[PDB]
Amino acid sequence: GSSGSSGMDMKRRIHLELRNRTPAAVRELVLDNCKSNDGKIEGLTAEFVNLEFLSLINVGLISVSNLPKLPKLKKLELSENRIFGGLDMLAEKLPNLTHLNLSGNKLKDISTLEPLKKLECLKSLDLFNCEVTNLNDYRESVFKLLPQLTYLDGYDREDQEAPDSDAE
Repeated sequence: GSSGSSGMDMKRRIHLELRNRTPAAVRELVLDNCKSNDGKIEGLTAEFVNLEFLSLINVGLISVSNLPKLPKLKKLELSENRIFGGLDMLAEKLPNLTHLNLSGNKLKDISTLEPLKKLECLKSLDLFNCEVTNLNDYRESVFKLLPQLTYLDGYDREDQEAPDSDAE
């Protein structure tokens, strides 16, 4: 056996976290830098019924469609990926999602964030280095779209930075 790397597959990186417990025993799961099946998820399963945190950063993903239902997942990190929209699949899979980090994505329009209106629980969002952040008054154009949202790019609805002791 050997440690995970930027050449390891997502199903194989999921196996490296499952070496010690069942997927139903996992609260916090990290799958960063692993390889996807051409921008679709390969190994993730609905047995993660107790998962509250998921990280899939710099895996280079393009589509959220292969996500399982995760009824406890409050926090998802999908940064440094190739995703360009389709976030209505997050609204059905993750019905009480509070934190959604989408930095470095191919998000180009406020209309890519439109299906996040469904998630009445969504409290924090990140869009650092996204094309949608080049728009005129973009930060207000996200908050007017998603009136339930409290944080955008680590700052709040009042344009003040998040606390170090909380914001989790």
